[PDB]
Amino acid sequence: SGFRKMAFPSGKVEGCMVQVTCGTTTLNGLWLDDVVYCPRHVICTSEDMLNPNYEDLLIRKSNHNFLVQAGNVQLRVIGHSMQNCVLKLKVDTANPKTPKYKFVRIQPGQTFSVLACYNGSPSGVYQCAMRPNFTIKGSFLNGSCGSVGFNIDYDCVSFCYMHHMELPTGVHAGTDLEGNFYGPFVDRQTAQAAGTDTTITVNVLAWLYAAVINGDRWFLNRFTTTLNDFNLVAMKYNYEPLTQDHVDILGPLSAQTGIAVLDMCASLKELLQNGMNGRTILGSALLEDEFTPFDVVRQCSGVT
Amino acid sequence: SGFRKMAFPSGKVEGCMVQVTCGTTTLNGLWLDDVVYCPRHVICTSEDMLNPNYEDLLIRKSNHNFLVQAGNVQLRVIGHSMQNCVLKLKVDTANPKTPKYKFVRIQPGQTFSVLACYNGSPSGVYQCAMRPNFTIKGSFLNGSCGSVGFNIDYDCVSFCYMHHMELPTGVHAGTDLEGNFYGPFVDRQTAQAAGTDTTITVNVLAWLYAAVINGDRWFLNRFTTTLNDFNLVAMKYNYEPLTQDHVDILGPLSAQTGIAVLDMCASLKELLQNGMNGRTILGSALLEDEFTPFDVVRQCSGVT
Ligand SMILES: *CC(=O)NNC(=O)c1cc2c(s1)CCCC2
Ligand SMILES: *CC(=O)NNC(=O)c1cc2c(s1)CCCC2
Repeated sequence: SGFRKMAFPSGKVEGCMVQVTCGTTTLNGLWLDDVVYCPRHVICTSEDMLNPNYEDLLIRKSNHNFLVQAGNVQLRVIGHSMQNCVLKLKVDTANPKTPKYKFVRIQPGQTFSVLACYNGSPSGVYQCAMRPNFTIKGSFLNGSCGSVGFNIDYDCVSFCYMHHMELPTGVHAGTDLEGNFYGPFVDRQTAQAAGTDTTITVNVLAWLYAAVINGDRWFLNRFTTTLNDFNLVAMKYNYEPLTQDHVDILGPLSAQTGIAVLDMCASLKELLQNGMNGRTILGSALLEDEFTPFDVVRQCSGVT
Repeated sequence: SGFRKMAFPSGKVEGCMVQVTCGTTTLNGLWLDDVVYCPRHVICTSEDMLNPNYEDLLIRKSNHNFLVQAGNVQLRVIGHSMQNCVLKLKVDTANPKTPKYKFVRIQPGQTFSVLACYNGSPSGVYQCAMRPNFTIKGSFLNGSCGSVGFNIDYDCVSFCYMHHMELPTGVHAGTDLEGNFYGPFVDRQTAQAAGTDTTITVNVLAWLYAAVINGDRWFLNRFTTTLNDFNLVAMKYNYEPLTQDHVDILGPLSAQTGIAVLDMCASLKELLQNGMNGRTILGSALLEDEFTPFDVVRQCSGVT
């Protein structure tokens, strides 16, 4: 029993973090096989950040300008290329700690673990979601860029995020491991406003299921509703619209708890309309939307 | 910017988790040097849990009854002994992944990372506090016993918790790595009620400092108070009494933010008396008490 915002074990990723230094800019890189992946803005001065021409900046850089340190051992760079907003540094040594891995571009609402790093050294691990406005609500200081988000399926690490940006509102933007930004964000010091941060409705319902499973049931009511009725209420409260897909994904939690998805929707509807009245659900005073249905099954069934 | 419930990287501990099986009971052990540490109730049947005589139960067990598997490789047990509520299994192989480590018994209010494990395999990592009633609010399923709580100071893992028990209220009890229970709990299937779960006042103030640093300041007020006045309000709300020690520990956060501890106390007092009025602080609708002042400094200064 008990339900916790749980990250994946970070060991497999700890073994991949290196320090990349280009002139006086240092940040984190990801060493997989004989490639080190890092934010292309490693080649920039903070001066450069205002309107950088990465193609032109990169012409001035050679393999030997890219200082890659793995713990205390320097890697030899035999190749460099820019893919979207990441650099790939070919090194002469395969990372002996390369786990089985994939690069996956995630959908908004999907959750992942971040290994926050500074100077290629891990400081901590926390769980995130890709917000519907393609920001993440991270914990990132200067030097944190190149820290990666990931999922683990048994022994395979799926890398989904590399950290690049803080927006002036203190939220986080970055890329998949192909260096394509989530959302409309660019690696440039400019006016970039986040859109509406909407609640991930399907994740809230998942977390309502997790609560019932762990004995928090005060919010279960006598009512039901319909997808269309529920969605009218969701619109009003800047909740994502709930689809039949979301209902299907909640099927197993529905089945295990014996509470129909649309009944749980009617519970959520009442919580939106009436608030929590100073009560709590799994030790939270607001509706948690950063557990997926997959996350709830996993944590409730002890998948390793 | 951004503030997150952050665990330590779990890699150094992942390398220490093994599976211990005694007859038909399996749980997790901690392999450090040539010793595997595990809950002594590994020797019990669930029948046994009602009123176990561990000394008598253990007389019936030999080294070869303790099946220790490290990933997929069996360790040879050359010795076993009971220290308080843990077993120490001497194995013929030093764990090659033994990090620098210590066993430390923590104080209530102190925070640590849990690597939740099943069958000696990591499933996840989350941050905890030792509650003032010596419970932790964990996420633990059957087979999770032997999962450990820890802190990391640069390269040294201080093990502070081994998981043993769920109380009938779904909260968690366990031991330091000498096998002494935190609080009055025994490894026995019996009436064990937790005492008052009081709020860790000094941690809440630390988290109020973390909020100001990260731009959440709506709750900063025009008032101040005194240790004695504040404590009258703390009593009423089942907050731990605030000592001059707590004030001293908050000194650096005080200094960095330029908000005197007693002014922040007067802010906390108003929040207790008036609630949050539907507002949030670092994305939480209640007062978080599972960051220490040390945790806030660390996360705000990017210590690795
Ligand atoms: C993000 C990090 O830890 N290292 N690099 C930086 O500090 C910057 C990244 C960007 C900046 S400054 C300006 C906007 C574009 C990305
Ligand atoms: C805790 C775990 O994952 N493995 N062991 C158990 O399930 C039990 C531990 C205790 C039980 S059952 C009864 C109370 C005493 C501790």
